[PDB]
Amino acid sequence: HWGYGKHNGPEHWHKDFPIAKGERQSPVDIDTHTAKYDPSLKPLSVSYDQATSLRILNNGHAFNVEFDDSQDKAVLKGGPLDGTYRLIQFHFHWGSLDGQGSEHTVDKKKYAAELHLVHWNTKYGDFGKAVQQPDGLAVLGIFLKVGSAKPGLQKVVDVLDSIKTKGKSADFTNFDPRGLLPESLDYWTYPGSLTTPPLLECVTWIVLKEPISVSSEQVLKFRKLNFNGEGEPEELMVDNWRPAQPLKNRQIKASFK
Ligand SMILES: COc1cc(/C=C/C(=O)O)ccc1O
Ligand SMILES: [Zn+2]
Repeated sequence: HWGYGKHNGPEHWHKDFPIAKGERQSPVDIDTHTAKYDPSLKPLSVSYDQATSLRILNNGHAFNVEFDDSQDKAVLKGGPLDGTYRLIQFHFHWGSLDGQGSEHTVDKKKYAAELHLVHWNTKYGDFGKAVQQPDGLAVLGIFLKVGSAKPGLQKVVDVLDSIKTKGKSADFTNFDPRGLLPESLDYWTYPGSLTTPPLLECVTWIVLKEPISVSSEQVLKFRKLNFNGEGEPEELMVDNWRPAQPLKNRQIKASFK
């Protein structure tokens, strides 16, 4: 099965998922001097006030905080998007060391981690249909750097002990994802893909320019999770990031000058 080890990591994924070498794969390096300001891009609308989180799950690759997406409760609109995209889950990618962990890079710079808030286009009715469409998903990507603690992350950090191993889940209601956002919603945007198999090319990426700061203790707690299941040899869940893929025939646009 695919993962992030030497024998099943990103360089192997193309064998089961040939789209791994496709025309709009993610993540990418964001070359800030080549991205072009697009004054026709509108401000992002992040409407998370009615979000209903449900549960947190260690799926053996990351942990996912899942939301009720059966109504327009937490939605992303505006920016490069047409229509309304519902939040279904968020998850992170992180490193074994603070100098790596993010999937997107900025002028080749790697952040300690990267948060992905995954949303699907409501005109396709459900997430499974949306991932089959070129405009089916919108993923809001937010870089994490190590410095001061992020208070709105702490509730997440403190439940991780209860989902240490693959397949474990826990109730995670009443979590407010607004506490994970930076101050500015300035972003870069480009058409890309899921960054895990099946690597489907259905994502409008919206990557915020401003990172959030988390504490060393917070990220250290991420690194105590396990890729393995309970009663298996411990393999720490670290370095669960896919590296930058070729930009190919794509232009990254910036919402800001
Ligand atoms: C394919 O199943 C799923 C994939 C994702 C996200 C994947 C990614 O961001 O790479 C989220 C929910 C899913 O049910
Ligand atoms: Zn991701």
